[PDB]
Amino acid sequence: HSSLHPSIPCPRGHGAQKAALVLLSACLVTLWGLGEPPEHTLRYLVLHLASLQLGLLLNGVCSLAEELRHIHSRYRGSYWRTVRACLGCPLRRGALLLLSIYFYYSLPNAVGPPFTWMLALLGLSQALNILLGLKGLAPAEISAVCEKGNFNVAHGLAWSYYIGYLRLILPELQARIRTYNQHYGAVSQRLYILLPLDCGVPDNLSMADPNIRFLDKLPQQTGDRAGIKDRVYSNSIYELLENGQRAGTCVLEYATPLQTLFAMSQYSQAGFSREDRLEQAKLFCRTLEDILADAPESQNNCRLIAYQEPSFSLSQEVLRHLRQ
Amino acid sequence: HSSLHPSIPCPRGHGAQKAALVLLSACLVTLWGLGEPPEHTLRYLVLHLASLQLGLLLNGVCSLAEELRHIHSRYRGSYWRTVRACLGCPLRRGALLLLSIYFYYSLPPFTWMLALLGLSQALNILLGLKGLAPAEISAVCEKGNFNVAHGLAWSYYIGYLRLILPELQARIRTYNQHYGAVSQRLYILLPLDCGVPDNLSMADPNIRFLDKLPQQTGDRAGIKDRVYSNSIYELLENGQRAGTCVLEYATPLQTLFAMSQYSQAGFSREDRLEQAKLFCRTLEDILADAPESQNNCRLIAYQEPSFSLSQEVLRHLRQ
Amino acid sequence: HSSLHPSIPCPRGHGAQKAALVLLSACLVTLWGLGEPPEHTLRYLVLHLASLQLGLLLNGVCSLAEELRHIHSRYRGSYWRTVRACLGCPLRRGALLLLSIYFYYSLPPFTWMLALLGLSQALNILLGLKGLAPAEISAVCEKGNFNVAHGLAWSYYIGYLRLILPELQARIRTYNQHYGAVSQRLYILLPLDCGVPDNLSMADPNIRFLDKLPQQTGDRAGIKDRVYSNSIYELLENGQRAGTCVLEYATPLQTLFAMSQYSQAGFSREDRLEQAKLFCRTLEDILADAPESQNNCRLIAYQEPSFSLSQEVLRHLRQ
Amino acid sequence: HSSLHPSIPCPRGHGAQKAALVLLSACLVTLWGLGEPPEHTLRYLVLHLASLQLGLLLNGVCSLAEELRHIHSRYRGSYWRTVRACLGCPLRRGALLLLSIYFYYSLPNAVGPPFTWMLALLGLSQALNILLGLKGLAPAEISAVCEKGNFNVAHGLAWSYYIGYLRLILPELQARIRTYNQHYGAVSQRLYILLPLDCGVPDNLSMADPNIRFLDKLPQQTGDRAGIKDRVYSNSIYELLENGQRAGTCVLEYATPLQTLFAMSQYSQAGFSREDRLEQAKLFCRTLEDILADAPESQNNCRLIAYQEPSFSLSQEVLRHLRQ
Ligand SMILES: Nc1nc(=O)c2ncn([C@@H]3O[C@@H]4COP(=O)(O)O[C@H]5[C@@H](O)[C@H](n6cnc7c(N)ncnc76)O[C@@H]5COP(=O)(O)O[C@@H]3[C@@H]4O)c2[nH]1
Ligand SMILES: Nc1nc(=O)c2ncn([C@@H]3O[C@@H]4COP(=O)(O)O[C@H]5[C@@H](O)[C@H](n6cnc7c(N)ncnc76)O[C@@H]5COP(=O)(O)O[C@@H]3[C@@H]4O)c2[nH]1
Ligand SMILES: CC1(C)C(=O)N(Cc2c(F)cccc2Cl)c2cc(C(=O)NCc3c(F)cc(F)cc3F)ccc21
Ligand SMILES: CC1(C)C(=O)N(Cc2c(F)cccc2Cl)c2cc(C(=O)NCc3c(F)cc(F)cc3F)ccc21
Repeated sequence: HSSLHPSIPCPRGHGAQKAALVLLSACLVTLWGLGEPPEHTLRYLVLHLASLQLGLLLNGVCSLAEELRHIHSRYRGSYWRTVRACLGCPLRRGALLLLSIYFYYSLPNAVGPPFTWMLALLGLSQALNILLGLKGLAPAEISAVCEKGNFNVAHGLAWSYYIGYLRLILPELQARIRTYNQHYGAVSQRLYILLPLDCGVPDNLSMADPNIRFLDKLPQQTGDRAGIKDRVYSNSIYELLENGQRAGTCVLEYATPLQTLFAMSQYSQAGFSREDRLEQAKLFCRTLEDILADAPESQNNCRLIAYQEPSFSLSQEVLRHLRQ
Repeated sequence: HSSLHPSIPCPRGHGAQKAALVLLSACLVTLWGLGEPPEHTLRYLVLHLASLQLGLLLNGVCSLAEELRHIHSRYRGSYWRTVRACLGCPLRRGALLLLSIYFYYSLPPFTWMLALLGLSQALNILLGLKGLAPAEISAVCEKGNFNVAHGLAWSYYIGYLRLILPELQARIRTYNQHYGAVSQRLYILLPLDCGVPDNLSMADPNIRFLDKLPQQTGDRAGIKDRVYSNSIYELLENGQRAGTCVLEYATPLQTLFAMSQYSQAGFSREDRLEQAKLFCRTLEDILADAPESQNNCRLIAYQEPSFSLSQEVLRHLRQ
Repeated sequence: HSSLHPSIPCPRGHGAQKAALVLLSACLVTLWGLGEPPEHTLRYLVLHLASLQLGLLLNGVCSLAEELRHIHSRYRGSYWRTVRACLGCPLRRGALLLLSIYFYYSLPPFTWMLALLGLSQALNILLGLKGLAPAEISAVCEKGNFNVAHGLAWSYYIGYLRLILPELQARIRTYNQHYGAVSQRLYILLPLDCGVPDNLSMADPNIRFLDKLPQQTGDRAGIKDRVYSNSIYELLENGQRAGTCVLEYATPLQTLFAMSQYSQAGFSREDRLEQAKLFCRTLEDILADAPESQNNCRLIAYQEPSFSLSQEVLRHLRQ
Repeated sequence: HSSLHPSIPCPRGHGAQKAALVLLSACLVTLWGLGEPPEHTLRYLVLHLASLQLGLLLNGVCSLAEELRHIHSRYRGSYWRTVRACLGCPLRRGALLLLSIYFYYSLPNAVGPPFTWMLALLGLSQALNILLGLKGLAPAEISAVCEKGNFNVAHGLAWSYYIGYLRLILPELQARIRTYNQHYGAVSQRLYILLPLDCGVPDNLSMADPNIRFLDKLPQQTGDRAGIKDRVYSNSIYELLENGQRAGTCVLEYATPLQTLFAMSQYSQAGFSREDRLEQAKLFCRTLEDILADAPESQNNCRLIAYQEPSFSLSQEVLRHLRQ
């Protein structure tokens, strides 16, 4: 399960396969109840699968017509890769196509046209589906494909955040805090990152909640990156107020990628909607949590805070997590 | 068409529509040639569409059985939103379902056919007969912007370029007055191989550090005194300083390479290259439409086949 | 049974044979109960075996068509070796093939049956119907030692332990005479989580460096003056030095973790844990049978559930 | 292809699938030629596949009988994981089993016993195969599975060599060579590793070939590893002799994992044969080449030498590679 926030979706499971198994069992029971020639059941099932395979072949050919224009750039200028991407596994698909053709051209069929007439009708139906866009994928299927294939912006944002910022500072954060304390308050030993699922992320944190105010600045860290010599990473130690008293101080910061998502939502070229913004923010939080859990650099040296504004007091949540 | 590099794919067009039109024309021609009664053809076609619609309904039912668990988390506890996301539009889908059922029952067993169709759909779901080809996945991702490079490019624009391009001219003027005439453009390298070495000098001995710029300071994401820096490098030729300009390596390419190396990312090298190309293309587009950019930044893209980065940078510098 | 840790799998036994015996007994019982003529049962069984043999022959033929390309590289250009590696034993396999063909032709079409069997075998090869379950793969790998942990464990024994254990007593005696009474055993930590932090102190604040040992020198693999070192750490308890011993982290565990992180390795976390357990088990076995080891090394294995490494090490130290 | 040595096997391709496709086409052509009731072809094909699926079920049950003893340790003490590992994808396999049972119990069959009698005979055959070991995997299939699944010792040895030795020294090798040259011969700028496929690997390199003799020693490198503080990595600069003249000098070393493989071959508990030694050595060379090709640390800073003794002069090969 997920511990950051009850509103964070867990990874999709295998409920669809369970429902499919139940449906198959029910269909088999129904066919048994009907008590008609069983051979016909298998024959027509095979014919239907063959028709679907031929339709997939036609759709793949139509898609390949477009994909060929991009052979040189996208597909390394090789026709074999183009065919593989348009039709999948060439050999498996070819074997299935040959079986479908043979069975349909050979097996007697009472429901369905002969081979040539059936092929014409199938091509007609596939062309109509392509032209009218009648063949579309539901949002749930698209989301499942994206998550399974990791085709979501949040994945890239989280990996960028881990590889560009955390992976560098986190090992040296203990040393920097030690130096700051030895030279001078009694700050915590972990980095606290706030993850507003609403992606508000005000630039001036004190504006978000008066109870949090700036205290001091950690020593800067310098490192060479992307040709930019002496690139500087800096933190900011804040002080948390309870009834006007300094309850605790921590190295606190927000997640810039949430600002990026919010800005993308504001713009129009991005094609980014607010609902997509929320979904990608939740996915970003989940992915970052997983990466830090599996990461070696972060060994109880960083903590993440996730909250959703509904009455609301950021300072109270931060203090609650600190006192643990 | 993109002028950055010939190896940059262009946005997908409508060749599929043209192929569909050709297929439809040929299909109508052959249907005319066969000479069978039109009524039988219409019956067969409408029944085929009805069967497809019922299969889609069953697939949506299974997806609903799956998504009811995450109703609260992802769909905000609203059943109607879940149904919409699973089966599509409830209204149109239900109307098509009723029409399909009526046509199936009216036109000439019945229950056995429905059971067989459900069994076939279940087999498709379980064994994955009706998978999605990589081309279709790529088209869907590009159309819906369900890519990785899109987010990285917009992060780069909104975190770095949008916050230093306006002040880059002022910084360069300050450096020039304080002092080696550097150009007034930011040159960003876009290696499609996603190498991105930590130092230009190692990448090309013909390039070396010249001097930094006045660091820019700004508050960002609860971090005080966030500092953006740069590094004027000197471009050489035959040992003589040919020119100087601000040089950059697109860090998101570093991120893509690191994701490729790591197993937990689920990122392959082919995906790395494709997403790098997509990042370059979308960055070019956004900068072309950017208001902040007023021809104060130049995008340089190159691929290692031998290559001389200094020569390419100088060539872009002369123009 | 392995005494290192309860979470260490024991070598696979012969439960499959017992299950097969029970199944055979039940099958004979039901065959007796059915009462059908024995001759028909024999015919059916022998024809089934013949069909299986022909399927294996066809699979071997396809594998031969595949391996003829690598005949020169892997099989030294010998066709007979390739055939043996593909179809198994040519002599026995050919004899069984002839027997199967004769029985198929003699006992009561014929060519159609052979074509159908070939088609079924081709479908199995293409769509992968007859895949190998993970348990069978693991059993084959363990029986044939086609594992990763085996090589790492033997490398550790043959590169480090076999070259320092004989001289460890001398090194410890030299350190003691030069000077904090360190024990005369090498304590190797075996974290099944494959963490292996670079420093013990970070792993456990209750452990800190005490002193090095006299470096051992030897020539290895064309490298002169290869140096093996150690580091006596001090074990604490309530702030007082409870004991001292030479402490080690099994580097092969570091290698397994790194392989898990990297994508190019094709290594998953479950495989990482299983191979770590296998490495610990095989290391225990080889040391138990090692001539060089004369109870001068102790293997400590632990798993993080809270855990106090210092307490576990001290517990193993008292005994 | 492979460039280290023509005797290095390339990764296995998809020739088996091509042969299977050809076989399927030939079988379909034969069935067409026979011209008997096509329905029977499909019916008996389905029956045969169902029988195979039931046999796989029985074999998986027999294997599970043993695997259950290891549930707590190997399989995290969960029965579901045990069943998954014994039978594969539980839902897919269950659906196939249900289809097989239904079709066999329903479809009329002229060749083959009724459902119960057939099940008895199938269990008998599977039990006989298990008891007698008649069901075995050919060496080629085992090698393909191992390479595809990366279940070979050479994989681990190569990854250990890269992660423990190369990944550390290679970035600092240029600096060490620069310091050695500035303080004092004109050594090369790359590390040369020798990979004897025969795994001879003499400890004293000068013994291998007189023309190679020791010259000097590079500065030592120190780093903390596995709790061993100040662990030392050292190299050895040699001088290559042509006609008694110092043709060239290089930072040369052998691959210790080849020594490990040779020693494992010598022992008996290892269960390691000489042919397996050769195969794993070649696989180690190939894997290390791939890793270094994809590795960022090695940027034309290391070179590998592969040779096979058949007349033979190591110095000549090393010089030939150096002068490139
Ligand atoms: N709080 C905070 N303090 C920092 O010093 C810092 N440096 C990076 N980050 C954030 O971690 C992630 C890793 O950065 P990346 O290298 O991938 O690309 C960066 C980088 O290419 C560029 N950039 C941002 N800050 C600098 C900088 N100081 N110097 C050069 N380039 C910079 O613009 C991209 C995106 O910046 P942000 O989207 O605002 O947040 C980044 C980023 O999300 C920081 N976050
Ligand atoms: N030529 C050479 N010079 C070195 O300094 C060196 N250090 C390692 N290696 C080789 O690279 C690989 C990486 O070593 P790993 O850490 O995985 O396990 C090592 C390590 O756990 C241990 N070991 C070997 N040398 C030392 C050492 N000097 N200190 C501590 N442990 C050592 O024994 C294991 C295998 O040693 P080798 O099988 O002889 O060759 C190694 C290894 O194949 C070296 N090779
Ligand atoms: C599962 C079952 C029994 C079923 O419900 N249908 C729906 C259906 C029709 F689609 C067509 C007529 C009746 C029914 Cl009832 C079906 C179809 C076939 C088949 O052979 N389809 C080829 C095919 C067509 F039939 C028409 C077409 F325009 C193109 C095309 F390619 C096999 C089994 C079934
Ligand atoms: C491809 C084709 C036509 C074929 O060549 N055989 C070989 C064969 C026999 F195996 C058995 C008899 C004749 C032939 Cl000819 C076959 C078998 C079946 C079948 O139903 N097998 C179940 C089954 C058995 F038959 C016997 C048994 F001991 C156990 C068992 F589980 C279906 C199709 C075929």
